[PDB]
Amino acid sequence: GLMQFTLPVRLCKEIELFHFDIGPFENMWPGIFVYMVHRSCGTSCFELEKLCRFIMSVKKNYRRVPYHNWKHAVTVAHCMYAILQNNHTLFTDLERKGLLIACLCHDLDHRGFSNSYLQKFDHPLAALYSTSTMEQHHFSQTVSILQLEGHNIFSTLSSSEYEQVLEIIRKAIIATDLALYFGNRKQLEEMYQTGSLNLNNQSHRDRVIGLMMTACDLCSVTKLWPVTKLTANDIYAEFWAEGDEMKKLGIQPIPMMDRDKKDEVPQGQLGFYNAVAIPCYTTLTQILPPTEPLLKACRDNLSQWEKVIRGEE
Ligand SMILES: Cn1ncc(C(=O)N2CCC2)c1C(=O)Nc1ccc2sc(N3CCOCC3)nc2c1
Ligand SMILES: [Mg+2]
Ligand SMILES: [Zn+2]
Repeated sequence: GLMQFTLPVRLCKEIELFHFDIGPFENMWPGIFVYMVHRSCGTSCFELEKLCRFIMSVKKNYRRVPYHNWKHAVTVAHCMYAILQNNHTLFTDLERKGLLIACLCHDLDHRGFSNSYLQKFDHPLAALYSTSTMEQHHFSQTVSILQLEGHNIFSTLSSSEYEQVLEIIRKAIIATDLALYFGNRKQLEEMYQTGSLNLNNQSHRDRVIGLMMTACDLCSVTKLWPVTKLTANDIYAEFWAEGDEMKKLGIQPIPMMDRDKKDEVPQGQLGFYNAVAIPCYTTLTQILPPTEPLLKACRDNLSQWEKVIRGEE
């Protein structure tokens, strides 16, 4: 009850900022996550013993892949923490509980391959889940860990509150399918501009939580340039491995995943910032003005990629 987590001063201060990097010390990541739950939710939200045991089972079920790993899980949870802390009164008690857990679980048991690759490989998961293949797997894995003895961190919720939180977590994990992002943001754009956006409309909240999930999931592009640049290496290491596997199935991969087109990476980052990142943080800032630092950091990084193309780095 009276057992807080406390971080060193530099971390205590920087963790509140959107651009915080959780650092290379893996053994501190669980404590950083519990710290965020305690300040975002309260020290009473979860039984500490059950929470710690849930965190270590989730960690164990992330794989040693270059990007879709345990560090990504905690990084995406920190961005959600930052959004929630800067928008105190906009979110219910169940949403704060659900969304930090959703972010930690959103890529559970990722193998470093896209939905496309599973479908062309004809992976068993592509027969079990025809769309959002990995995302339905990630939610399924989340429910599994929640049902290990001693792992039900939601045990003190009523039957109906329990169903609401698992429903929040399910929609939040499905929304990390970037194929669903484009249409979700277009709808949010129209609703905001025609003034029909209503946060008491549950279907509207769902859309806004979906955009938050895309924003947290892409947060590599909102860090300081040195973090953004070194994370891009991890991202492309997965993409190029998938490219290699596409070639092994007798399929030329898209350029994004072809390691023979390393030269085109800076221009590929431009298209991605313009087509996905900038629009994502723009619409998010319109709906949640205090998330403007994410849009500002994204724009800074776009400018850094333009400088790479111009040979200034
Ligand atoms: C930065 N970032 N963060 C998340 C993601 C992301 O897509 N997701 C899916 C799981 C993570 C990305 C990212 O870089 N995405 C991205 C998208 C289109 C193209 S086209 C291209 N080039 C083609 C031409 O040749 C060079 C590269 N490179 C890219 C890179
Ligand atoms: Mg994912
Ligand atoms: Zn992710």
